[PDB]
Amino acid sequence: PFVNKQFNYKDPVNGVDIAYIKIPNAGQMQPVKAFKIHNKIWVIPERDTFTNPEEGDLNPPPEAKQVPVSYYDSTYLSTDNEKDNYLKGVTKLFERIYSTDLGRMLLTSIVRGIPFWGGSTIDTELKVIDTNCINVIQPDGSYRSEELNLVIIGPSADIIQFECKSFGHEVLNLTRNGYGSTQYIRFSPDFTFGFEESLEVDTNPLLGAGKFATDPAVTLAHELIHAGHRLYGIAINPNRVFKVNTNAYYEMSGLEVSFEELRTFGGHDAKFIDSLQENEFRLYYYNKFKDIASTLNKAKSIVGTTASLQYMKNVFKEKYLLSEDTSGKFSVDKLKFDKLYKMLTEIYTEDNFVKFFKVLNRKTYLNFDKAVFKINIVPKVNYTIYDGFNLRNTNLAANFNGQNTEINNMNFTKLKNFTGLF
Amino acid sequence: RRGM
Ligand SMILES: [Zn+2]
Repeated sequence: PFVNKQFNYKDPVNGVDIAYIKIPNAGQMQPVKAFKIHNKIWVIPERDTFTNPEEGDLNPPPEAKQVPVSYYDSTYLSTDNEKDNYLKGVTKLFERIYSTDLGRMLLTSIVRGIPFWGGSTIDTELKVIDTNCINVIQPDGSYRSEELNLVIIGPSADIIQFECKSFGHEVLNLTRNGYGSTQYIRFSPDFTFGFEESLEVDTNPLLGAGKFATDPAVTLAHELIHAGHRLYGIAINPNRVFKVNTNAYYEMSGLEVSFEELRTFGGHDAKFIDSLQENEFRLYYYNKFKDIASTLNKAKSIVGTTASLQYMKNVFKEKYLLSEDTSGKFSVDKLKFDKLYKMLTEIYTEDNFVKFFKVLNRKTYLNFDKAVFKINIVPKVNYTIYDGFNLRNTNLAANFNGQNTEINNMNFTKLKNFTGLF
Repeated sequence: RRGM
C-alpha cells in the first residue's frame, strides 16, 4: 500500500508521522495536527486558513455577494469525526490512484520531485529553501525542519475551490524555473461534482442537473498532475491562455482558459496549444534545467548537516535525470529531458487517468459544472480503492451505475445546482 | 483547478 498506516485522527502525536506542525506562511499560527502518510507527503485535516493570511475567514459573505460556481459552509471540517473521515478519505484516494500503473508512475515522480536546493546566495554552496519545509514539533517540544514535497489540506472559504498553492520566492518563480516548490493542495474527499453524459448538454450552461458524479480520485489526480508540473518547475505561466473560440457560451463572455489547465486535462484539449508555443515552452524549460545542471557544478559545499553534498547532488541528478561526464560535471541530455518533460505533461493527464479508472468523466475541461454533492467514500459499501463507486458484483458495477446519482442516490446529496446561474 |  502507498500509505502503510491506517491513521485515526485521534491517534496520539509521536512527533514523527503524527505531529503538530507549523507551515512557512511568513506569519503566525497555532500548530495544527498533521499526518505523514508517505515519504515526503503530509495531510493536514484542517480548512486552509494558513497558506494565505488574507483568506482566514471561512464565513460566507452576504447572499447577495456570492458568485456562481462556489459553495460555503464555515462548519465543514471543524469536528474530530469529520477530520478522521477526511484523513481516511484522502488516504483511500491515494491508494486508488496508486493501484493503477499510471498513478504509481505519477506518485513516484512526485516523491522524486524534491524541490531544488537553490536558496543560497553564494553559488559555491547548496542550500535548501526554507519555504519548502514545515516545522515539526518534536517530543521534547522543540521544532525541527523537515523538507516535504506535498501537503493535502482542506479547502479555504469556498469549499469547492480545489487548487495547488505554494509559497513563492522574492525573485525566483519556483514553479516555472525548474526548481520546484512544496505543493499544498486544497482538496476535499467529502464532496464531488455532477456532470452530464451528453456532450451538447455538459458544455451548455443552461442544461442538465448533473446526473453523473465525478469520481473524486480523478479530481485529486488532476491536482496531483498540477503538483507534478510545479514540483519540477515546469508549470505554464497562468498569463498564457487559450481564448476559447470553440464554445459560443465561453466566447460570448470572453472566457479564457490557461494552457496549464488544457495541458493537465489532456486529450483533445491539449491540442489547443499550438506547436509554436508548445516548442517555445519546451525550449524554455530545457534551458531552466541547464541552469540547474550548472548550478550543481558550481556547488563546492553544502549548508546543513542532515545530508551530504554528494547525496543531494545525486538526489537532483535523479530528479532531473541529468548526465554526468568523466570530471563529474552535470549536463542535460535532450532525449532524457524530452522524455521526462513529456512524461510529466502528456502521460500524466486527467484524460489518461479516466482510462485507467474506467469511469465516466467530463470529456473536456471546456464545459459547465452542474452541481455539487455531499458524499462519503470511507465505507467500503459506498466506495472502494478498486472500483470507486462502481462496485463489482452489484447493480452498480456496469454502465457506471455507481456514478449515476439517480440510480445510486443513497450515495449523493445534492447541495447546490449551478445550471442557469452562469 | 476545476474551472467553469
Ligand atoms: Zn486544474
